[PDB]
Amino acid sequence: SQILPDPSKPSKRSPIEDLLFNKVTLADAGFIKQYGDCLGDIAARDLICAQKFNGLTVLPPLLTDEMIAQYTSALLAGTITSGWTFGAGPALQIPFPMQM
Amino acid sequence: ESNKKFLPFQQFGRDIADTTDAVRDPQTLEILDITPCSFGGVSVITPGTN
Ligand SMILES: *[C@@H]1O[C@H](CO)[C@@H](O)[C@H](O)[C@H]1NC(C)=O
Repeated sequence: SQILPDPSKPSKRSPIEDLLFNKVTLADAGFIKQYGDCLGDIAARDLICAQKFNGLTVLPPLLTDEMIAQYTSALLAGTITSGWTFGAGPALQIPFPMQM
Repeated sequence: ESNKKFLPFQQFGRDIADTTDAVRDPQTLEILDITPCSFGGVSVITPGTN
């Protein structure tokens, strides 16, 4: 249960993945740092607006976090329900104690 | 319009990159903020010209 995805939460991440994502602090994720946000003028000028005003930008990655989580979940399901058979061809079912 | 509280002996405002971002009008003693005009990057997506 500690490594399988949790359907209760919207992003469908395991508790360990939740802790890992909460532990690491990210500055810019490549999202839309809109020019409106910089012109908001909240009297707190951060470094992101200064970087943007001088021609430096950050591009978002092609793969989102949800797709990586889906890949991890697929790998976990394959390695749990089949063992090492799905890595060399069609997946073959086998009880877990027999695999161990 | 600027919300900054300039001291009575101050006339200009600078930022990290050493550029003027706040100014005081010579006629009316009012504080103003300067923001660069809108800009962005453009990309073109196309298949082959054949
Ligand atoms: C400068 O002259 C204009 C026009 O007469 C006037 O409105 C303004 O108050 C003057 N500036 C100062 C600092 O008195």
